[PDB]
Amino acid sequence: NLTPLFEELLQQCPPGGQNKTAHMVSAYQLAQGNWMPTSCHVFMGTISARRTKTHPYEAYVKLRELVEEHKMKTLSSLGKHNDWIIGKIKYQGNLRTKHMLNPGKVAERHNVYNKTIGSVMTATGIRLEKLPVVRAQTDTTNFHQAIRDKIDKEENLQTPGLHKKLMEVFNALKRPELESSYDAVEWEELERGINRKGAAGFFERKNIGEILDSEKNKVEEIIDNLKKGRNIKYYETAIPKNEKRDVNDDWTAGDFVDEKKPRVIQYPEAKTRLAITKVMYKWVKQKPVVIPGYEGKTPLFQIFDKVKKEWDQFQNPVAVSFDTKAWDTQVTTKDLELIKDIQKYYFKKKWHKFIDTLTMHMTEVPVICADGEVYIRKGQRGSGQPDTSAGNSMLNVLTMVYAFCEATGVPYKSFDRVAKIHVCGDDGFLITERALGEKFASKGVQILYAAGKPQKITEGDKMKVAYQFDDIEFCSHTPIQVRWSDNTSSYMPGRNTTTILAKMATRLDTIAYEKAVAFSFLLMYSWNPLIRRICLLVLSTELQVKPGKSTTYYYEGDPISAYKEVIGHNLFDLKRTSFEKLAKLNLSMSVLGAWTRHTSKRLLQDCVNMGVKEGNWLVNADRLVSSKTGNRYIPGEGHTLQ
Repeated sequence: NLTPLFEELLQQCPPGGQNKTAHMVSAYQLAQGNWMPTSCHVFMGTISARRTKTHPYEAYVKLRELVEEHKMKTLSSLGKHNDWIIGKIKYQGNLRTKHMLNPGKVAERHNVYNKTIGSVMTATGIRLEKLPVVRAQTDTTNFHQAIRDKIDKEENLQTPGLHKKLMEVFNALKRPELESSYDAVEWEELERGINRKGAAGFFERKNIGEILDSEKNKVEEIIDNLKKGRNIKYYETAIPKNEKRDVNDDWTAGDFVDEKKPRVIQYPEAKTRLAITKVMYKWVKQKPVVIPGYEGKTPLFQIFDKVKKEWDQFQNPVAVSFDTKAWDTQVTTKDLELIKDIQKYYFKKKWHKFIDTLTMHMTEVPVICADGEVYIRKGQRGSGQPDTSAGNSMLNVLTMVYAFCEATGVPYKSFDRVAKIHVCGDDGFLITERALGEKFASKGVQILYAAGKPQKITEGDKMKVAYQFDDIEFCSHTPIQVRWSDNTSSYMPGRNTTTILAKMATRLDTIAYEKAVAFSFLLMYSWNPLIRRICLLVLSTELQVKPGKSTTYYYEGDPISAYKEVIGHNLFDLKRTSFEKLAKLNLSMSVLGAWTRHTSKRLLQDCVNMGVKEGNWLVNADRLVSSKTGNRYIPGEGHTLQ
């Protein structure tokens, strides 16, 4: 017989659940005969069978090949940790990627017009038909090509020994007063500013709020294992821009943040977003600001006021822009390893394992598409990661300081003595003397390729150089200057009049909201009289209704006093808007034909026709309206919130 040799292998065949779905044969009736396996796993002494007339040796012959087959799949590809995603596959994958993995698939918001604000515009002659559309979506056929055109690529060639020279740079701007101090935050500070409707991962069913409401302990798990050193089932989810699941966990300082978003948004599970944030809150939100020149916490109206205070100190100043062609897909793995080392400098000793583990996942990122198509990302930064704004910024300044010093020979220590730098994620610029700025302008497009951050096509391979202050571009705005009553000057954030009217009149699937929008726009665009007069005309409607709260800002009490609180001047005090700069930004209106010759005066007459009746009328907040209407506006106490 052969059973004494069959008991040998049985005490080696892997365990399994005793399944009665078929025939579970004996540890000895195998050597009987005609009982050959079709599966291996033992139920404390059984396997499958087939009644296939096998010889007492043909049984052992087959079974030992399954044990060889099991000791093989168990004990490559798809990462050294991400191997779990193979289970969730069911179909073969059509994505046609040439530079990264693609193992199959898994089982798988219209924008509307503002009633009040839009009606106001049409009444003056503004043709909304001739205005840019600012919320278009995209087809999935177009979406699939977007991944092949932008995302699937081998990590760019970062020059030998570069990430040492980048640490050489960070060593200068390090903050020893904060070294090894950061810690996890309590659930209250994290929850304070959080969007209760944050998007959920592909395998998730509840959103950021419900995760907080019910399974707050499940997030505490992800935090523990990561802090202990265990691999977690890290996945990211990929959706196109303006998809119903493109939702920000934090507050955007303007409608421009969602605008400098890439076509392809990658975000981890909502439970994972909170796990990272309840820990790294001090870095990701950048609660103390550490990356020099990071303006993500700065509000829009002072962004250029703060800068002109530095531009006015250089004997002959110039500015240079960072146009990194699609920055998010330009991040090598040594980069994530660098930001990892940075995060360890300011975080406590207990939390390094959290940083060590999480970074390992962020290098080999498995990303599930909207239709189920799963791909493996060759590094790069997911645009929806918690570390995006924080990490990208630190990466921008370290690269751009390197590129500046490398093109000009200025030591890394002596950088602040010859230049100032401002960034926001990947967008930013850099101010210095005319002499130095030209070197970094020409040699820059080269040195930046060497680092792996390729500039755009540009002109003659020279970076964008701003010679006069008001030619700077930052956060999709440009500096425009206003002159107040008391003859002072101050720069406000400027933009194209069409691009503002487009973003102001549209929604995304409510008079209170219409007013909070008009106030939020007045803080930034009171320099544009066509827009100031619109905002006053909407705010002066239905003064009973308190304003909304879902937009960037809103007001508590009297808006003309809230404006005073944040701008440092009353809207009445706006005496003159810069002559030349207001031409350039109004010009897009005439080329598109969005206004008429009579539009400028017609908007003004409606304000004068409103605030001429005896009393205290909002529209009188305009300097000229009040000027020809005789009255003034006396506002009570008002404040600004978000």
